[PDB]
Parts: sequence; structure tokens; C-alpha cells
Amino acid sequence: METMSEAQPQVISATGVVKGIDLESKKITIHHDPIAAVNWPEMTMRFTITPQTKMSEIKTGDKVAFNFVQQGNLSLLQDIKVSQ
Repeated sequence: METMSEAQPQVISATGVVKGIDLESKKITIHHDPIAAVNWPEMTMRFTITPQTKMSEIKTGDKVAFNFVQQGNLSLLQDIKVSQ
């Protein structure tokens, strides 16, 4: 079995409810539905805003859909928006 890696983070899609937003510390705290791709159960997790994250208007209590990558020991948001 080949073990070499192109080291390129998969984009992980998830849903949850926003519990806290800290634009300055670059963290959005989200109580998410389970995420099968990474074998995470329902949890509250801190996700990181990068300068490239495609933000939209979100607030505490919103149901959101979001995408993130696992890279540099952090969960880096690719985008986030309100969701059904």
C-alpha cells in the first residue's frame, strides 16, 4: 500500500448552530450535527476564520451550513452561511 501524500486538505461540509462569534480572535463556536467524514459526533467546536473565509451575515442562534479544512492543527472555515 502506497503511503505518499499530496497533503491537500479535503473540504468537509457540516451544519450546526452558531453559539459564539469572535471576529477579532477569528473564532466561530458552532454546535454542529455529526460529521461522518471525520468521525465526529454532535459537539460544540471552535472553527477558525481566515482572511479568505467567505463570510456572510450570521449571528448567535442561526442554523448554518459551513465548509472547513483540517490544516495546521486548526479547522479553517472556507465559507459559512445561514441554512435551512
